[PDB]
Amino acid sequence: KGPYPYRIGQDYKIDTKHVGRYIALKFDFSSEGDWYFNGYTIEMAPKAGMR
Amino acid sequence: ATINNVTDLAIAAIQWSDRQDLTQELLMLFIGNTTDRLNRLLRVRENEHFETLMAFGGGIEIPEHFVALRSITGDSLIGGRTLQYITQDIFTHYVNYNYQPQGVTYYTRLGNFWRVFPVVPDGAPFIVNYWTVLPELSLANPTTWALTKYPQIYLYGVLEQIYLYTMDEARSQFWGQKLERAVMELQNEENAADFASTRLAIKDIER
Amino acid sequence: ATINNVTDLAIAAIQWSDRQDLTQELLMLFIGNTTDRLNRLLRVRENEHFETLMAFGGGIEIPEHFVALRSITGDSLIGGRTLQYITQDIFTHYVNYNYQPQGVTYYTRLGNFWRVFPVVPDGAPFIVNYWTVLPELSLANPTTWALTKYPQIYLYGVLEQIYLYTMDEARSQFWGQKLERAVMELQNEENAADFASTRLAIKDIER
Amino acid sequence: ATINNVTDLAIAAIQWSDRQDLTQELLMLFIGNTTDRLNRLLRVRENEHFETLMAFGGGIEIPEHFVALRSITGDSLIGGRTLQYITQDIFTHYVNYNYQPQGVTYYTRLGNFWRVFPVVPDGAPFIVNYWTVLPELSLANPTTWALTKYPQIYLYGVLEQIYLYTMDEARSQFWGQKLERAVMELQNEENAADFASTRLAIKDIER
Amino acid sequence: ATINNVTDLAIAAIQWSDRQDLTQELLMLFIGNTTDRLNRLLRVRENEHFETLMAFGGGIEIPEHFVALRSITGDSLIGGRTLQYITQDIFTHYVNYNYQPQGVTYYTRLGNFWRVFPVVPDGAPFIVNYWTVLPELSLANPTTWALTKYPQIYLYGVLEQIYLYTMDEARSQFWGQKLERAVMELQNEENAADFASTRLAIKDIER
Repeated sequence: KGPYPYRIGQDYKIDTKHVGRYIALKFDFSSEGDWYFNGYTIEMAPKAGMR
Repeated sequence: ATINNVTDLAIAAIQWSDRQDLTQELLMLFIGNTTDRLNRLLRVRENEHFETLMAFGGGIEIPEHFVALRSITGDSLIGGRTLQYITQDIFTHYVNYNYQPQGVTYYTRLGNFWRVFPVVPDGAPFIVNYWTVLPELSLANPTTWALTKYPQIYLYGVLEQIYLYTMDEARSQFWGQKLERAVMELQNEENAADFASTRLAIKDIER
Repeated sequence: ATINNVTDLAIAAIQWSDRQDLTQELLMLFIGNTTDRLNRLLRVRENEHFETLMAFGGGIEIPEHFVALRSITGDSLIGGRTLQYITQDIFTHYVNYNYQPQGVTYYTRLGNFWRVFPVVPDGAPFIVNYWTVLPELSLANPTTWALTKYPQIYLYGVLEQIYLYTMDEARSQFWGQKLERAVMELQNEENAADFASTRLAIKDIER
Repeated sequence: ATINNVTDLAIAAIQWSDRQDLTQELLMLFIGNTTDRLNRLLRVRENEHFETLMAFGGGIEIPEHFVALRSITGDSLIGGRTLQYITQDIFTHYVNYNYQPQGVTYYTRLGNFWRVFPVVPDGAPFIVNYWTVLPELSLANPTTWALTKYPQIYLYGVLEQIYLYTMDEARSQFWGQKLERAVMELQNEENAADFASTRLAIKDIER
Repeated sequence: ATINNVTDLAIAAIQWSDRQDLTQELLMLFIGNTTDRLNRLLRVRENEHFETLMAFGGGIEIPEHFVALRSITGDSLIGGRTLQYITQDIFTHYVNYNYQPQGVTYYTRLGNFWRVFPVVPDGAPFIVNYWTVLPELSLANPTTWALTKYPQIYLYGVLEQIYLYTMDEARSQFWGQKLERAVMELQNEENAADFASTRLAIKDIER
């Protein structure tokens, strides 16, 4: 799915909707900044069937 | 307004359900199922149709799109009367005893035909007012009156069909309830279109 | 539209069920089971049939496709009266006392035959209006009016049969409920097709 | 169609239950149990039978496959009347008081015989209309009318018997309910074959 | 006040829902959906509209914005009478028997037209008072009376649509209940506007 921008220190989360069986996440950091990354959290709605 | 034609409906359904793996044929099948279900429930003004039908062989052929009958009226040349329904036994008695009224007055249903008692030669015009089926929604027919009148009905029906397809229970029931509520609201709006007409067409012929 | 012939129905059933172990024979068996179940419930306009039957040996043979009788009418040569049903005792009394009415008036059921009281010579035509069984849906007969009128019925029936075959029960009940709802909707529409005729054909000879 | 004879029924039962270890004897026993259960519940047109019986020794012997009686009618040469049922006390009173009516009018049941009051010499013909038992399904009798009329009944009965044999209870009662529903549907269809005959054949000798 | 135009409504909905993935198209879709839902429920003073319609071919064409009829009154030149509704049978009887009253008195509905009995030549003016649909809220029409009268209705409807879009159901029910309560409050306030008028417009033509 399309890239979701996230501003470090201001934004609390990113909102999306992605139904699937196996999930995959990718984080892309540009430069001109220093960042520490120590985990995350996934918030999911109730399941959407078995197909 | 809102959803315009079938392509936007399919796009909106895909966006809401997020299932990008659905092909066009599956969406067409879902839309056809929704239309078929609607054909059995809706009797509204946009669904009505009145037209002149000829009489051949002492009978009138039922139109292929017929779903419900409202009225049959003879032409002024043959009496100009609103026909009344009689059973087979009454028809047989009238035929045997040569009732011979002035014009065409009675009708009955035999097979796929409407037989009028005062048998008239071929070529007798009648005015039939009835209800038809909803127009089919597909690529060849991108737009229909139902889609432009209340798009939520089609959106909810397609969503319910999709969730039936993916074998999910709770969401399918939820969207089915939503579709049923939308259909009920649409029917109720037309049922209360004219307050005066509500009293009539209910208490007719008691004896 | 939607589903047009048997092959599309089978493809749609396979797609919805997501089983690839179902052969052609199993699908034919499921379709036959659904048709057999439908044969015991549907009494609609397309199911009707009226035809001229001859009389042999003072009786009329019940057609092999017969499922429910609507009316029997004599030909105008032999009176042209709509027949009435009498029991066996009344038949015996009429025979013994030589009632001798004008034309054929009464009939009763004996075995697989309809016996008329004013015993007529062989070759007396009658007009019988009744209900038949649903046409067989198979490879040799790929299209029927039932499929083209409401494909959801066949789709849900085949899905319920499929889930029965795979030794699953809950989804079988789910699809059975859906199929029953569809059948009830179709029957209700057929019943409400004509408001005027609904009042009649309910109360007959009370005394 | 659907299922044609016993071998296809056994093959379908094996396929549905997946139990390939069942011998042919067990399947024959299951089919026999199903038809024995059916014999106690079905009274349909195909089950009916009327035939001419001789009276010997002042009585009529009940047929061996008799299951339910509908009517007994004397021959026109012996009086041509429809017999009526009386108790033993009324029979004794009629015998003692020398009633002497015109022809054979009454009958009663004694052991395995029907005794008529106006005792007739040996050789009196009667017309008896009654119900028989269903034909046995086996290798010697591959096809019966019941199998060709509604195969679901036999399929569900065999499945229920199989799940009883495998000492499973949930599926056994599920399939038993399914079989009972099928039997009730068939009986209901037969009961509503003709509307007029439903009211009659009920009120006989009230006083 | 509060929310003045569509842009403020969209901003407030985005702020309350806390989502950021909603584009302009989705917000327009949600606003259209809630307006369409409102069109089937609200019958208030601001929704009313009375106008002069001409008569052509012995009938008056129903306006495309029509949703419910209040009254039809003839022009003083043509009689100045408030019309009354009659069924098709009464219309046919009046036509056949040449009732000939003074002015236009009766009307009936045929298809998409109102036919008046004392057939008048084309150009006869009538005054029709009825209800229309709510104005479309969009970028081209940023303000409507409905938004300025009770912004909570639109806010709650958009929130419910948003939560429906994100496949969350409980909050959708929550906001739907809120919206229904707001709509009921508005309708009750409109109904209780005049105490004297409440008693009337309820009991009519009892006989």
